[PDB]
Amino acid sequence: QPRPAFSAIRRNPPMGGNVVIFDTVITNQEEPYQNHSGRFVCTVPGYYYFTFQVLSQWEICLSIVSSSRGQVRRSLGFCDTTNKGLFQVVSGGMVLQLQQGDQVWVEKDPKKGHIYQGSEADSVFSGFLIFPS
Amino acid sequence: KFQSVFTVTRQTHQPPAPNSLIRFNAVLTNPQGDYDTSTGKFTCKVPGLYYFVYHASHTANLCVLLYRSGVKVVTFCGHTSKTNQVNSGGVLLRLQVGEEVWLAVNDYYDMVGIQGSDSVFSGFLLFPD
Amino acid sequence: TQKIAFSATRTINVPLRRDQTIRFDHVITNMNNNYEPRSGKFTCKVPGLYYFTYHASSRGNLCVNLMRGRERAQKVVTFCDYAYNTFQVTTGGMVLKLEQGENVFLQATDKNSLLGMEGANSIFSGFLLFPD
Repeated sequence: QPRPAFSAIRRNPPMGGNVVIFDTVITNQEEPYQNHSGRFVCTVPGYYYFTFQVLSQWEICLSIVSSSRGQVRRSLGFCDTTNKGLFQVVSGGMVLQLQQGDQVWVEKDPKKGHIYQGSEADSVFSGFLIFPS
Repeated sequence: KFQSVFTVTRQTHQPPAPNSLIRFNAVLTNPQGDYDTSTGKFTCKVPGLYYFVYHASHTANLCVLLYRSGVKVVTFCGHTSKTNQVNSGGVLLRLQVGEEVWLAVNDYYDMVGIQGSDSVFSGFLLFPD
Repeated sequence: TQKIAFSATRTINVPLRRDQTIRFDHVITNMNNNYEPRSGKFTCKVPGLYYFTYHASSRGNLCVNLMRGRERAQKVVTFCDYAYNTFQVTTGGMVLKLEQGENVFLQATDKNSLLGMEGANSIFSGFLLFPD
């Protein structure tokens, strides 16, 4: 029986590109999430919940993006632009109906993409199947 | 279906009226049509335990209230001046057939996100009964 | 059929001390009664995958530790969200695989500005995704 569900956090992330990589896995049931690339891969078609809570100190815009057949499918954005140098958690989430092979990831805005790096607090990216289709 | 899911979004640059129900006019997914965009309300077809969560972008003060069947369940307020933040809330509720769930604002009503910051409401059936 | 889910708010009007378990005393939902409103801890009966989440209203700086464990609790993550002379709402979340007897709760820190009242709620929720 399918039990795809993951949570991954940031600690020693490989930097570069607009994809936010959550390098440190906390949970990865059925291993749908790739900690090297920051991508979730759909094996079981169905409806999934995806959500993030990401720590910034300056400006951050984030989007949950997906692909089907390699075609990028841009979506909703969520921003914190307080820009005072103090911890702010930006959050977002949505249900995604996914087909087999579909990929899901978090992208930052290139002009607004400060993510806290350090040990004081955490940024998290999670997802789970709601039901198969 | 014997399931229930929705993610609806608010696609407009004018914020809600003060002390009013928040309409989410745009659908990302809503296969059972449980959320109604013309009324702004979710209505339960399939009874059981539901998770409800929203993420709301705002550039001024914002309180979001979740209502179940005429009753305020939870309120979450974020205060901001000019710059953009995200107001978040959520709750697990065991619902009977025909029960209504919706979000509202009070005197703090701003949902004008900057370019690239959006507002989303989601709900899903977890345990049918 | 194991239907396990809980949502509880904090209405207790008492400041938090460092390393104190954050109690959410008012239960909205508690199917299977695996959450204890007296302590603020969820205790696993049915092993498997759970999603845990919370939203905290605050008036200044807040850091919370999400804790797991049977006999000795250890922190999984810490969530910090700061506010300077303003009101905020923040959130954290985690998918956890749980063994029987393990508890999950939120733990206060140095930064303990947390509101629990009508018009500014702090809620703690969790639910079973899949059993083992």
